[PDB]
Order: sequence, then C-alpha cells, then structure tokens
Amino acid sequence: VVVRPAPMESATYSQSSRLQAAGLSPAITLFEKAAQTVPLPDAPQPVVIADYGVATGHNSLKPMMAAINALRRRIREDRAIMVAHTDVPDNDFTALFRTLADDPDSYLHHDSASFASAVGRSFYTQILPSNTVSLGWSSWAIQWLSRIPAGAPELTDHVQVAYSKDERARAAYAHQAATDWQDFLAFRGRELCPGGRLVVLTMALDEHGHFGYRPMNDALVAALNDQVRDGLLRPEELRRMAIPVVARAEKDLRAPFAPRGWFEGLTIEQLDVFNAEDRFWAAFQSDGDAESFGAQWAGFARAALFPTLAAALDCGTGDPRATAFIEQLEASVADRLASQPEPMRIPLASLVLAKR
Amino acid sequence: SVVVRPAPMESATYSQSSRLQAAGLSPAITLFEKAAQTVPLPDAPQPVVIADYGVATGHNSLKPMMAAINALRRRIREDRAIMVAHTDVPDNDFTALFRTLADDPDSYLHHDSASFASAVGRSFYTQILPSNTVSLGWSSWAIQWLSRIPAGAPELTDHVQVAYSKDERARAAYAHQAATDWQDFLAFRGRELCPGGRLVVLTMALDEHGHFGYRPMNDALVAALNDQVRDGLLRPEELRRMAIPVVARAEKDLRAPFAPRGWFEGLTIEQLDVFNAEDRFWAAFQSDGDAESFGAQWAGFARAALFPTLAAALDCGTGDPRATAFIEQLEASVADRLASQPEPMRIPLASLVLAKR
Ligand SMILES: Nc1ncnc2c1ncn2[C@@H]1O[C@H](CSCC[C@H](N)C(=O)O)[C@@H](O)[C@H]1O
Ligand SMILES: Nc1ncnc2c1ncn2[C@@H]1O[C@H](CSCC[C@H](N)C(=O)O)[C@@H](O)[C@H]1O
Ligand SMILES: CCCCCCC[C@H](O)CC(=O)O
Ligand SMILES: CCCCCCC[C@H](O)CC(=O)O
Repeated sequence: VVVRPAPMESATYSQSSRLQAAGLSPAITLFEKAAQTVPLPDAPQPVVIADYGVATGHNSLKPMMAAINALRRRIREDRAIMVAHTDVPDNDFTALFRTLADDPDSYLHHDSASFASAVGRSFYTQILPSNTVSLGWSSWAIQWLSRIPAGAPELTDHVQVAYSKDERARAAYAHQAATDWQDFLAFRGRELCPGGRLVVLTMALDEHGHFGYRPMNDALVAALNDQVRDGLLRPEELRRMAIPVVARAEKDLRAPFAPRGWFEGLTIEQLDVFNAEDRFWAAFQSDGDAESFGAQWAGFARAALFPTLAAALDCGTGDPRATAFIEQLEASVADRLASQPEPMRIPLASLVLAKR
Repeated sequence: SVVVRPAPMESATYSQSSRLQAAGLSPAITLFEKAAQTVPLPDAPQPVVIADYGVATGHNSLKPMMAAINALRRRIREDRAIMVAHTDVPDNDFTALFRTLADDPDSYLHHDSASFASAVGRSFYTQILPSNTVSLGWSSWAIQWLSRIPAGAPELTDHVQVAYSKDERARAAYAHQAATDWQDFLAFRGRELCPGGRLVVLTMALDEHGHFGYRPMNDALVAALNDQVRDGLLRPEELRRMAIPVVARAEKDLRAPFAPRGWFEGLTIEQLDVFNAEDRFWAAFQSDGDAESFGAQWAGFARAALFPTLAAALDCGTGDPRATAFIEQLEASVADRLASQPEPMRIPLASLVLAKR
C-alpha cells in the first residue's frame, strides 16, 4: 500500500548523469577536506566510507577516490579502506559491481587495499553498524521521498509538487520531507564514528524559494498530456503519475537542529546553497546545436524520472508498452526543449555534518 | 572476454528449487554453530563479521546465519553489531537477495535487531574482504563451480558433467582448474579470517568409490539435450558449445594443498566428513507414489542451478524469449524422463571446518 519511487534506469544512468556529476563537483572538495582531518579509527581497524544512494556507481568514483587519496596520506598503505555503497533493494547492484570492476577510474584499480560492498536497504532506517562510518557521502539521493505521502491528493501536473496548485499536496510532501530528513540524520548519527563527517549534496530551493528546471517542467508536463491526447496514454494512468522528489530550503535543512544547533549527536559544520552552472546551456552557446541540447536535457530526465512515471502504467515495468512510453516521452521532451533552448536554474545545497 | 565463466542461479526459481541443497547442508550448520561458540571476535566498534561465500538468492543462508548469530548472542551483549557479508559474482541477482532478507520471516534481520547485511559482488577466487576481519566463514554449494572453463579444454561430448566424460584430456584440465581454484579460495580466506577464525565449507564431493553420483539425473539431462537437437529446438553447434564447469572433489583433492604437514597459507583442516545426503525426493516418492512430483522436484533442482549456464551457450541473447523457451522445455523433458522411471540417486557431499593459526 505504501507507494515508493523507482530507482534510476540502470541502462542509461551512467551516461545520463553528467548534470548530477557537474553539480556535485564542489561537494567533492568538502569531502576531501573532511578526509584530511577526520579522526580515524584505532590501530589497523578498517576505515569505512559510506555512499548513500549509489545508483550505478558512476558518479561515486570521483568522490570515493578523493577521500581514499587523502586517507592514504594519513595511514599505512596496507590498511584496509571499505566503501559501503547503499541504495534501495531494487537498485541494479550488478551494474554497480560491473562499474567497480570495469571502469578504469574505479578506486579498486587505484588502491590495492580498498574494498567494496553494497547495502540494499532504504537509508531512512539504520543500515550500518553503530559508530563505524568515518566518512559519509550522499549526493542527489535525499531529495527522494521515502514514499508518496499517505492521503496526499493526486498531482494534476505530476512531475514536481513545487509547481502544483494544490496547497494540500505541497504541505503533505513538505511534511514527508521533514520526517525523512529527521530519519536520515538520526540513523547517520548512529552510524558515524564519534567525530565522523558526512557530506550531503541535494536538490534545494533557491534564495527566492524556487525549485528551478522551469522549462524542463513545462516540456515534461506537455509531453505527458500529448500522449493522453494521442491515445498512447490512458487518463487513469496519467492521473496516477507523481514524482516523489522534494527540494529543501535552507531553513528546511536546519529544522532538526534549530532547538540549539544539534540533532541526535550531529551538527551542521558547513552549509551552502548555490545554483549549479547550467552546462547544457553553456555548450549550446558554444556550438549552437539545438538537438544536442534537447537530447542532453531529455536523457537526464529519462534516467532519473521516467522509471517512477513508468510504474504508474497498467502493464508491467518489463513490458514492451512501458519501453515505448519511455522512449516516446524522451523524444517529445527532447523536441520541445530543442525548439527553444533556455538556461535553467539548478539549485543545490551542500552540507558538512559532524558527529560530536 | 575469452575467459568463459559459469552463469549464476536462476533468480526466478532458485529459492523454490533449492530444497535438496538445504537438506544436504543441514549437518554443516551444526559445525558452524559450534565454531560460533569459540571464534575470536574483533575489538572496539568493529562488528562481528560473518561471511557467506556464494549466497545466490539468500534463501539457504538464513538458517546457518541464524545459528551463528544465536550462538554469538550467548557470548556478547545484545547491542553488539553483527554484520553478515553475503558474497557472489557481480551478475548474481542481489535485488532478490535483499528482498529475501527483507521479506522472509526467517531472515536474521527479523530475529536480531543488531544484525546487519551487506553484499559483495566479486568472485571469491580473489580477496574480497579486508584482511583479518572475518570471525566466521560459511560457504555451501558454491566452491564446486570452477572460476572458468579451462583454457584449451576439449569440448565435453555429454556437456553437463566432466566426471562422466570419456575424454582423458578434459577430465585432467577440469581437475587442474579445480585444484588451482581451491588453492586460490583457501589463500584468500586465510587472509580474510581473523587469527583463530573458522570457515565451514560444504561442497559436492566424489564418494568413497570416486563417483560423482546423480547418475539418473545425468542420463536424463544428456538424453533431453539430444532430444532438443533432434526436435529442432536446439542447434548442434549450440549443444557442442555447452559445458557445466562444475567439479566434485574427492577427500584427497580437498586435502591436497595441506599435505603433508597439514597447513596451507595459515589454514588447517580441523574436521572433514564425506557423506551421501539422504535423497528426500526418493523418500517422498516411496511414501506417496507421486511420480510426477518426483520428476518435477528433480527437474526444478537441475533447472535453477544448471540451465542458466547451458542457456549461455545459445546464439540468441539470454534475455531472448527463445532462451526462456529452451529452459522451460529442457525442464519438462527431464521431469518426464525421471517421472517415467523413479530411482534413488547418490548425492555425495563434503563438509569441512577450516581454522586459521
Ligand atoms: N530511501 C532510499 N534509500 C536508498 N537509496 C535511495 C532512497 N531513495 C532514493 N535512493 C537512490 O538515490 C539515487 C538517486 S541518483 C544519485 C546517484 C549518485 N549518488 C549521483 O550523484 O549521481 C537512486 O539510486 C535512488 O534509488
Ligand atoms: N567465483 C565465484 N564467486 C562467488 N560466487 C560464486 C562463484 N562461482 C559460483 N558462485 C555462486 O555459488 C552459488 C551456488 S548456489 C549455492 C547457494 C547457497 N549457498 C546454497 O547453499 O544453496 C551461485 O549463486 C553462484 O553464482
Ligand atoms: C521539474 C522536474 C525536474 C526534476 C529533476 C530531478 C533530478 C533527479 O533528482 C536527479 C537524480 O535523482 O539523480
Ligand atoms: C549430473 C549433473 C548433476 C549436477 C548437479 C549440480 C548441482 C549444483 O551444483 C547445485 C548448485 O550450484 O547449487
């Protein structure tokens, strides 16, 4: 009965996450800095790094390598470092282990005393032993709600609650996000070693409380309506569609700490809210290729969002009809954005959290 | 890759088709539980690590893991973290594992609130866990799988088991691969275990007389494959290509790395037993006379464990519906053959307890 989002499209995520990779780039610096100074476990005990919301692992390679290189300047070369990559049970962990084995950038190919493991359990519960994680990393994951909130009204535009006209929808989604954030922090608070550090990068609202991706939103809503207009999509199926993604404002991120600055042994050591450079727009300004612009934006939306949309269909998710819906939606969104390229706001928040 | 590897179990059916395996490993659980009573445990915030080498879907791991956890909780505080590290090949269905751990009431996650689960998708013929971190190792029905079809090995004329091959060169090539694999497995477990740690192994064996067993199954499988060629469902070139890289080890093969002084890479054999598991499908048939059920049980067993590796030899994709068709028909053919003449079979196993210095 509890409706959850779908994981990323395993087949395309590694090729369609350049936006995410570019946006998280500043957080890597914070993560490296944290690795330079974090208190370390005693003796030859393995140093554990956790990666919360790994997907295919492609975008984890750079942050993990940065942390590992920093740690190696502090510990013996034979000392074990274990990376625990976490996601939901239905994530494609085979794609992860293939990434870790095949990609030359994989830390397994650069450090002979680094190890990899996977945890397929929602990070809104405790999923690692208490007091074991020296360094935590989570990028582009916590914006995903644990669920479509119980009793929340159907989203008439489907793809983002920030653009909904229903006040009841916004408040339900907002409450779910606050609970999820409290849960995330409580359990990371137990998992981290005393003195441990967790770096979080997530979708944010900007200074003016805006979600961003305005033209994407428009293109996506219109592309969905076109499929019901062309009879390719059923009105009942479209009505069911909702993306459980919530961007948080600065005050939303500070909410669990506000009492006096601490929550379950954790404190915000650093917080930044910024707009990521729109690389797809920048490239378009350089080469003038409109189709490429549309395809890059559409690919980003497909790998991250379309499986969650596809789950609302009457057929199975491994049905030929679902594949056709995915490919058509992508093509339509590509066409709409290519026909009038516009820059987009990509509001992010980076946090460094410390355990006392 | 020119290195040809076996295929993992059929995720869709393994948990329903692994009762033979579960019944066979039962005696090894006693050994595992006993080891759990005394193995050294790591200090400080480190969790106790139990490693499960060759997890598949996780269905058969639940009982052995719980036995160890229960034993550990008689020694240490309830709030001490225990981490179970389930290991398999990268192409194993780890989603099916995590669903098993979440959904099966027998899961240790449902019986012990300070137990944790992780997965490692890297061949256990390399070191896959940090040195000295594993207190307790478990591996059931996994080590009989070769790391590869040996390079330059002749084609197996009967396809499903080298022990039944009439080709001297093929038997030698497979035996050598099995021997180096065993050395590798031991070398890396010897690194992963803490000093004083224990590893319990359960694998396919040759019996007292050097026999592989499953003779009626072997006959049914060979005949069924030939039937698929004869009936135009399988190409001769596809069948020629089929080989199951499974090797059963004799007592002497298992002891080989350790002879004559008893130690290899810091490990020793503390206990070894060679035995034939009770044939439960035969026992059931003797009780109820249901020949169809007999055939289906045996065929499902063969299907979940062996058929993905056979299907890998087909000209179509393994995601192609024709592969699914091949799987289904081979199972029905084997089921019918055995149903028509039910016979008891030998299921030769070896259980080992290995100890690190
Ligand atoms: N409750 C939860 N527990 C664990 N993972 C979750 C989750 N909710 C969403 N995710 C995962 O978060 C990921 C978002 S994609 C982000 C991937 C990568 N960190 C990057 O920066 O590109 C998906 O794999 C999704 O399955
Ligand atoms: N080199 C290797 N590394 C890790 N796992 C392997 C392997 N070769 C085979 N396996 C795994 O061994 C398993 C055999 S099935 C045994 C499952 C379970 N332990 C039980 O007792 O029923 C399969 O999942 C297979 O993928
Ligand atoms: C307006 C719709 C744009 C939403 C874009 C959503 C981006 C995803 O969160 C990225 C991810 O999960 O890796
Ligand atoms: C005659 C061939 C019968 C072989 C039966 C092989 C059984 C598999 O090893 C079981 C498994 O991998 O779990």
